[PDB]
Parts: sequence; structure tokens; C-alpha cells
Amino acid sequence: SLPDLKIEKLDEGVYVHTSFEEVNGWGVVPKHGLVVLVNAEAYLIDTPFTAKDTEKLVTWFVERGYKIKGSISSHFHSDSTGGIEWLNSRSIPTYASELTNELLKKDGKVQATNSFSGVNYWLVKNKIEVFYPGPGHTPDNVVVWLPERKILFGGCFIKPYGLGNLGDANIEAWPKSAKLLKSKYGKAKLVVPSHSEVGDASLLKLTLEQAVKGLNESKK
Ligand SMILES: O=C(O)[C@@H](Cc1ccccc1)[C@H](Cc1ccc2c(c1)OCO2)C(=O)O
Ligand SMILES: [Zn+2]
Ligand SMILES: [Zn+2]
Ligand SMILES: [Zn+2]
Repeated sequence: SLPDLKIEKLDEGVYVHTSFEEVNGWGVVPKHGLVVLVNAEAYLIDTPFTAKDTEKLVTWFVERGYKIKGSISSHFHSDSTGGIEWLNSRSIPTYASELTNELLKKDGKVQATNSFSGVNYWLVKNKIEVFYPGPGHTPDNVVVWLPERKILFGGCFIKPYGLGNLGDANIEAWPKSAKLLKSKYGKAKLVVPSHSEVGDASLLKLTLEQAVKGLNESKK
């Protein structure tokens, strides 16, 4: 009895997909990803938690006729990578940074078929940019920017009311990383967090506040 996959339009050619999963002791957690349409080409930004929701998601666009050209995962946790296996079984290219691929293999999980590195990677020139702001939520977390719509996909890095799961976090790097991201993408119109709804650049500033706060708090 878990909630159904949501598919909602956010902007022209940009959809938010919402999937739900019970997570440890935190109850049912919503997780936001995007599907970015580049004409007839569809790109998943993070997979749903599960293979089933990934199939549902893909079949929903395949059914309306688009070509799934690829998937990019913003960090190694299964709320970003849960459907990589299923995609791979269907010949859909999957992408992750080399670091993200190293952590997947280290946890006994299937890896993306295509890796990248460098602070900046373009999945699609002048359309989908992949950016590494430095450790935060995880050592490997990256963000995805959509220049043509001014939409920034923040992932589990963006945490405007509390940092969430610190199990793999780097509290000491987060403020710096938060500040850089803040500077770089200060002018996004929309900011899409993994576990909060879409807001504006204010969430960049709140994330920075939480990391700073989170930091002192663990110092005492
Ligand atoms: O670490 C994560 O990505 C989420 C938990 C998780 C871990 C491993 C596989 C799937 C899911 C976690 C979800 C979460 C958990 C607790 C939170 C929260 C968000 O915001 C406030 O409190 C997060 O992103 O921080
Ligand atoms: Zn995570
Ligand atoms: Zn998360
Ligand atoms: Zn939502």
C-alpha cells in the first residue's frame, strides 16, 4: 500500500515525477525527479525509487510516443538510482559520475552504463548540464540545470528545513558547497528539491542556513 507515481507538468517539456517509498524510520518519503523532453527525446533526471515505478514512468512517455534517450542519477542512493537496473535491461542508456558509479559497486548495486567526471558535464549541449558543487548530502551529489527554462534540479542537496539523512553526509563541506551553488545558480526561477516541493532561489539560501546551523549543532 504505497502511493502511486505522480507525473505533473512544471513547464514546457519539463515534468516532475514523484515516487514514494517507506524509508527506514522516517515513514513514507516523497522523492522528486524530472523528465526532460528535448523534442521527441526524453531524459529522466533521477530514476524513481523502484523498478516498477521506473517502468510505469517510461511506459507513460513511450506510450505517448517519445524516445527515452537516457537517465542521469544525481547521487548513489536508491531514490536517485533505484531504476538503473530496469533501464539497463531495456537498452536505455544510464549515466552517473565515476564517483557515483564507484559507490554503487561498493554497495553491491548495478552501475550506470555510462560515466563522466569533471565539475561540469553536459548530457545535452545547451539543454542539460550536470554540476558538482562539492560534498553535501553525499560525497557524490550533483545538480542538474536546464538553461532554456532556468530550472535547477537540486536533488537531496537542497534541504530548506533540515538536512535529512546524514548517514553519508559531509556536514563540514556542506556550507561551502551550499554557498557555491547559491552563487552560481542564484538566478534560477525554479529550484526542485528531492524531498520538498518546488520553490525559488530562496531554497538555495535556506539550504545554506541549515548546513551552517547543522554544522555548529554537531560541534555543540
Ligand atoms: O538519503 C536520502 O537520499 C533519503 C533517504 C534514503 C536513503 C537511501 C535510499 C533511499 C532513501 C533522505 C530522505 C529524507 C529523510 C529524512 C528527512 C528528509 C529527507 O528531509 C528532512 O528529514 C534524504 O534525502 O535526506
Ligand atoms: Zn540520498
Ligand atoms: Zn534523498
Ligand atoms: Zn511533490
